[PDB]
Amino acid sequence: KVQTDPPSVPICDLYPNGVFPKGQECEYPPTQDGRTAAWRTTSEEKKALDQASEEIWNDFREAAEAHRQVRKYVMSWIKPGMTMIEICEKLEDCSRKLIKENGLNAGLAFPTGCSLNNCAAHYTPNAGDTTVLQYDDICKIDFGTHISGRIIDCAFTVTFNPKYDTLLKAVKDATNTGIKCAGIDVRLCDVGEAIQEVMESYEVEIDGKTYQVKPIRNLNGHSIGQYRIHAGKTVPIIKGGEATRMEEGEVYAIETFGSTGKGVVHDDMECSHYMKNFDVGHVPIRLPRTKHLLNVINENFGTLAFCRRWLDRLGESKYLMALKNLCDLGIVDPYPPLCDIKGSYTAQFEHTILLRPTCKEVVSRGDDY
Ligand SMILES: O=C(O)c1c(NS(=O)(=O)c2ccccc2)ccc2c1CCCC2
Ligand SMILES: [Mn+2]
Ligand SMILES: [Mn+2]
Repeated sequence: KVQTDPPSVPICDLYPNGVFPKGQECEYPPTQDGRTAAWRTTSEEKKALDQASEEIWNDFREAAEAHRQVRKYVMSWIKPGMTMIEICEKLEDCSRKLIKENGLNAGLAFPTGCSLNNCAAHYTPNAGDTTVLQYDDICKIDFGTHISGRIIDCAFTVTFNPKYDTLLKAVKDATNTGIKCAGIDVRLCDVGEAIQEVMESYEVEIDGKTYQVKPIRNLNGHSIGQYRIHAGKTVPIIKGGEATRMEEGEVYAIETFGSTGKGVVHDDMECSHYMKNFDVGHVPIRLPRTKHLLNVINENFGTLAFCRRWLDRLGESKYLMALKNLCDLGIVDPYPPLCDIKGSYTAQFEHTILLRPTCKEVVSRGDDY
């Protein structure tokens, strides 16, 4: 009934009623004709629709409460001096328990991203990484949870030196502006346009030098499908236009990235993230090690992302060759770290939002951000 100091009680065991707490519920922003949505709030049909998908939203909520209670715990102990591995393992151990891990029914949506400084996304330590968090590092903690495939992609930036304060603020504000500007019938390009107006209205000072915060042009937000971290649509982050419009009932990961470098990321360092291609079908394989690894991936991760450590813990050993095979065969896709130029700094803020018929829900919102 009550959560223990160091979190240990599944979110499921904390709410005996089976109903989980909603996120921040906003009213879809108007348009040119000031077209308010004070009607969707209680329209008769839009209310029935929402009630129809009620169990889905509830799943997203059970996953968001896991995320909120885990990141809250991480913010109390993450300190420079700890290795990137100890950090991720302490974060995932807790996350496995609150979400009440259970095969594909409930678990960790993707690996724990702790991309450092100029690296903005997709870096997680591999066995052997001796990297230690430093007082001057700007670490992006990006991890996800899920219940029955309903994914919560939510992230924040951690720092210990205040010289980054105003940078985090630029990006946190850009992220919120994106969340606030999003909604049914809103064109992606417009969301990107705005996120950039705000983002670039900030300018910071770091170690004597001064920069105008830049959105990482080739990074962005995305729509979220069941067991599919990237459903299909994308949220710009800059003057990009895409060619689409957000629709009713969609789930989006709103995230923005700010940088002091070029505002462009590139594949860098060693690969840790991997994910079975959703579109790819059943391919027959006779090669032993490859066949067995693919079985492990289907059994433990489905089309959800994973990392080398997650293979290690399952007892898998010497599997890089088999992994490269699945990658070459196009069955598995590698997701390397995305880093901007050396010396630059980068920050991120992400939230998962539900575009429900009656109102817009920032399901992953919390006391913190
Ligand atoms: O970060 C993600 O949400 C993500 C993704 N989505 S994305 O292509 O929109 C993207 C967004 C931000 C940074 C990099 C990629 C696509 C594939 C993957 C991820 C995270 C885990 C690894 C696989
Ligand atoms: Mn993320
Ligand atoms: Mn994301």
